[PDB]
Amino acid sequence: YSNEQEQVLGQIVLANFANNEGLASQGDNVWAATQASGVALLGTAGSGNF
Amino acid sequence: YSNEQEQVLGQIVLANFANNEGLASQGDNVWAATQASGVALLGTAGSGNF
Repeated sequence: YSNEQEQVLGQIVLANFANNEGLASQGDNVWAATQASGVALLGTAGSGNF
Repeated sequence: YSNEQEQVLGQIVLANFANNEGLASQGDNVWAATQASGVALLGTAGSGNF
């Protein structure tokens, strides 16, 4: 900002699957979860597996 | 003045920053204090760090 400060406006989540190789492609450059893919398992980009 | 007298009319202040090379240039022969430069620290031209 113009008072020489900084403010967060949110952060970006990522997601990791228990298995790749099984996501269904959905037109544009996007995939969708399927059976034999795994549920979402969201997280942040700092630590963990991301 | 006309009657062989002297009169003060002001005094020029100087500024001295905690760090140079953070000052962003602003067009003319002119800088602008911002983050990674510091607060102004006004002073006089007599002595001190000036």
